[PDB]
Amino acid sequence: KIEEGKLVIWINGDKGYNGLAEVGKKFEKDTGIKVTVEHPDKLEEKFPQVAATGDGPDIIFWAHDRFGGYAQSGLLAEITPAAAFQDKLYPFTWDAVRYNGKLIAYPIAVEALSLIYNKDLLPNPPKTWEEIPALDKELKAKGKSALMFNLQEPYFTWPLIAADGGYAFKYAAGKYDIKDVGVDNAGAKAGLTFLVDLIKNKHMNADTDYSIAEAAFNKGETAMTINGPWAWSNIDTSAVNYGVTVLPTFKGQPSKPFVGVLSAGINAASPNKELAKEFLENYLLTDEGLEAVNKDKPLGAVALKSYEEELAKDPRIAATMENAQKGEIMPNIPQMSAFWYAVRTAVINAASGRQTVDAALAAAQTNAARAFAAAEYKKILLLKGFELMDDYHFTSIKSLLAYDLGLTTKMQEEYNRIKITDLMEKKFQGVACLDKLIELAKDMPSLKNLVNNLRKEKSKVAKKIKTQE
Ligand SMILES: OC[C@H]1O[C@H](O[C@H]2[C@H](O)[C@@H](O)[C@@H](O)O[C@@H]2CO)[C@H](O)[C@@H](O)[C@@H]1O
Repeated sequence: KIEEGKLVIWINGDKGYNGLAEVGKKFEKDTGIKVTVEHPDKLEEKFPQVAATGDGPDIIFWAHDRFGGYAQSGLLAEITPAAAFQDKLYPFTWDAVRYNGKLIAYPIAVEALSLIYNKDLLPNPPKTWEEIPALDKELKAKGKSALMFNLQEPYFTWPLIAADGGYAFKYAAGKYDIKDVGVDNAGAKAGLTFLVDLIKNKHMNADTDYSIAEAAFNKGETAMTINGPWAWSNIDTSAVNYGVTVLPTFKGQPSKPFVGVLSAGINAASPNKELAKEFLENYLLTDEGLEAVNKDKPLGAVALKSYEEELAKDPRIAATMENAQKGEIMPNIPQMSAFWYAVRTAVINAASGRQTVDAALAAAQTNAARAFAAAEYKKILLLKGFELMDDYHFTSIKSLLAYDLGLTTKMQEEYNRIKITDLMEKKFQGVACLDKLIELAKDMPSLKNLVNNLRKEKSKVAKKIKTQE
């Protein structure tokens, strides 16, 4: 149901989608192929849901960390550029889009967070995180604040969590150990404790989000923010004179941002794969194509060598790359989505006071390190739960799940057992989806045997996890 003879492109709303649309208009004039750029609200999650049914955009843009999961799910076409084209982009950017030996997207640009500071409020910005409480107290006396940044997305807190030792999945001997997670080690706990202490002491508010922090910095209300290159053009438009610099150190160690490569994947369901390749290789990944996007919202350090030679002269790009070199390339492994979910929960719960730092990170550690087992829990839920109950009992469960899963009346009537299994596991990660069905079915007498077996399947998996760990 993707239309043949047209290109639909999805890219996140913080990127230069109007510039990308200009590249699309040029393509349409040359080829007669309409190009429509959209930026739907929850892109990285709408795509895997609609693409799994054969729908969605021809081309999907996101940082490379989500792409290995998309590839494992059969959502992406293999990328096979000629050697001459491969030579046009930096090898480490191709590495970010290589998964299981094959290229699964075109790399576009390299993103890392930097410290952005107001040069008039703060000519000499702090070198350490530890200086920020005293700096905030100074600025509060002048009706200003020291620092505001998005606390709702763990991407922005990760550099501080990683500074003294936190890590996602351990990398050694050229491979990631998806069972060695570094979310609850001493360094991670120290970094998140520092952040939570900033909030407890009223140097930041737990509810600060992207929009609040951007407006506060761009209006001159806060002296510093933490953001990526896409944010610079809105600061240019503002009255604020800003610098982009190395992130503060923590316990004398650099902040370690997770480095993202904005990447463009081709939907395996697209009937326009040849046109998508033409657009990406010969329109976007040219000096003129990247310039059109970059002039809208800066891309960062682009993957195209010819254009990066120009951008590298910008001290904001030098600062981006200095922070990138102190950080780490994100894994692209399929477990990244579950890792980010677990860490998002931990940061939000610790910052808001719903959990201590220790308990929040302990749970995130467990959740991320058991993410490998998510497919097996889903299989148990589908094969030993839903497929073993008649339509009547399935409908009753759908009724009980409707509030939490957002099921309308039509959805309750039409959704099959596979769709419900998928929705449940997204809402109740891993083992929680199986616990949920047990909880709902425990008091239906005709499902007594079904529930008994679900409990044994649940223990059986926990045993295999306890054996393999
Ligand atoms: O916060 C978790 C989130 O982090 C990264 O998302 C970044 C993205 O890479 C940036 O380009 C920009 O859009 O900010 C996002 C954070 O809000 C990961 O790429 C993403 O998968 C993950 O969920």
